[PDB]
Amino acid sequence: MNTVPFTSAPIEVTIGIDQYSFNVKENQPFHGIKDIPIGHVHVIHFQHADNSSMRYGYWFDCRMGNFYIQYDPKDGLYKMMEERDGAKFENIVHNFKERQMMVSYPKIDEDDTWYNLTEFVQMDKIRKIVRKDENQFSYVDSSMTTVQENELSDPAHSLNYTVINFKSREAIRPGHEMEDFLDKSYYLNTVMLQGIFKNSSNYFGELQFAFLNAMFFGNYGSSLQWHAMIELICSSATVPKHMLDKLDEILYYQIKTLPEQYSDILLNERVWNICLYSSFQKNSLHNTEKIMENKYPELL
Amino acid sequence: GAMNSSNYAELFNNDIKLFVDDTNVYRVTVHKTFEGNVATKAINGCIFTLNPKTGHLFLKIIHTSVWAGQKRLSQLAKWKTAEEVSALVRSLPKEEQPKQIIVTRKAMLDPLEVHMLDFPNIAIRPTELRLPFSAAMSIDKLSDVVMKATEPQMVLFNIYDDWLDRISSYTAFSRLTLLLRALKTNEESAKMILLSDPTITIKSYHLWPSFTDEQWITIESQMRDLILTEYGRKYNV
Ligand SMILES: O=C1NCCN1C1CC1
Repeated sequence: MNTVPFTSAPIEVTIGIDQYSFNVKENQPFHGIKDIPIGHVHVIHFQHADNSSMRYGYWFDCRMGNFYIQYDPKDGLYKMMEERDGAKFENIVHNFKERQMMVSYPKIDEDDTWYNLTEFVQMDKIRKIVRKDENQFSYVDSSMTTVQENELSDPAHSLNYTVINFKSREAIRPGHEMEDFLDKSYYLNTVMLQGIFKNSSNYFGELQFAFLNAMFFGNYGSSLQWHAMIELICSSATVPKHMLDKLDEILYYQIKTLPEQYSDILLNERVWNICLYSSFQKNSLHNTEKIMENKYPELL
Repeated sequence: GAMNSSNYAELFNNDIKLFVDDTNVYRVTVHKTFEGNVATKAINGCIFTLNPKTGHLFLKIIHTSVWAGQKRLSQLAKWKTAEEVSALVRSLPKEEQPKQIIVTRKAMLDPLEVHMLDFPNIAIRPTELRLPFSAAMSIDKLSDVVMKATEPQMVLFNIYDDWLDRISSYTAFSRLTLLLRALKTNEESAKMILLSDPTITIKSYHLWPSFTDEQWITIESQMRDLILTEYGRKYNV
C-alpha cells in the first residue's frame, strides 16, 4: 500500500482519487492519501471550489517512484512532484500517518471496479499519449486537445491518441472502397491491431484511458476517441471472439461507473444505437446492451 | 456546403463543376413469378454526369451484367456510381478535372467522398435543389443509347445542342430543367408539345428540336402551362 502526501491544502478543492472524491476546505489540515493499491495506475484529480473551470489531474503508478502533491500559488494549482530522497519521503509519510492527517483510499474488498476500468492501461503507454518525458507521472485536464482535433493548437500540451478516421486513405484500400467502408475489419485488424497497436491489449488500454479522461476531466476529445475506438470494433464483421467478449466487459464497467447525470454529455446516441442495434456486433455485447437498456433507455 | 437557390449563379462561373445524378443507375421491372411470388428484372441504366456551364453530359451507361451475382443492388448502385465518376475524373486532363462535384441525392455523398480520397481538393457537395435529372431517360435518343447497349460504355453528349451560341448557360440550364421537369410531370404531353409541329425537326447530331428564339418562348410557355396544369390535376386546384 502506497501513499501520496500533500505538503498542504491552501485552497478549497474537491480531490478525486480514481473513482472516489472528497472535499477539502481552505487551509484544512489535509496531508494526503494513504493505502493506495499497488498494481494499478491511479489518477489524482482536482476541481477548485472557487473555479470549477479546469478539472485537472495526474496519472501515476506508485511502483515508478515516490510522488507527492504541493500547491503552487503562482500557477494556481496542485502540482504532482517526485521526491528522489527515499528516506526523506518515508519520514514525511510516517509523520503524517502518525498524526492521522491522511485519507484512506476507500476500497471495498469485494470491489473490482478500478481494476475493471484500468485492466489494460499501462503507465508506459499513458506517457506516450501525454508527452512530458522529464516526469514519471502525466498531467491531463479538461481543455487539452488531441492531435486529431489540432489537425481539424499547442502541440506539447496535446493528447497523442491514435488517429482514427473512417474516411481516410489509411482506412480504405484502393479498389476496396465499398468493402472497407461498410466492413472495417481490414482497418481494425491489419492497420490498427497488427500495424499500430501490435495487440488488442494496447488497443483496449488506449480505449480505457480515453474513457477515463472523458469521465474524470470532461475532456471532449477523449470522449471522441473512446467512441471511435468502439465504433471501429462494432463496424467490423470479423473480430476475434476473445476481443468481443473482453470489449463487452470493458464497456459494461464503464457504463456502470458513469455518473447518471453526465450520461447526456458523455454518450453519443449515434454510436451506441449503431453499435448495439445496427452493427455487425449488435448481438455480441450482451452485458453492455443489458446495462445500457436498464440505465439509459432514453438514449436509445 | 450545400447548393441551393441562394448560391445558384455559382453553377455558371468559371470553376469546373459537375452534377452527378444516380437515379437511373439501377433500374428494374417488378413482375410475378410462375409460383406467384414477385421478382425484379434489371434493365440497362446510366449515370447522368453534367457540366451545367458547358452542357457536356458524360453519360456512363450501366449494363445489366454489372449486377449479375451481386447482392444489395440499390446500395451497390451508389458505390458503382462513385467508382465510375472517380474513374471519369482520373481519365480527364488535370485542367479539365472538376473543382466541385454536386450530387443530386445525399446518399451519394459518402460513396463519392470515399472513392475520391485521392482528390482532397475536389469538393463533394449536396444540393437542396430538386433537380429533374431522373427524366433524362425521357429524352428519346438518350434512352435509345442506353437500351441498345450490350456492354458498359460512356458517351459524351452536349445536352444544350447549340443553344449556347444564342443564350447564356444560366438561361440554357433554366430551359433544360424546365423541359425535364415537364417531361417528369407528364411525359406524353411534354413530348406532344415538343414535336407537335412536323416542320420543326431534331438534327441528326442534336437531341432537342431546332426551335427559333421565338418558338422557344412559345415552347417554354407551353411547358410552364403543363407543369401548372398537372399541379392542378394533381391537387385539384
Ligand atoms: O447529339 C446527338 N444526338 C444523339 C446522338 N448525338 C451524339 C452522339 C453524337
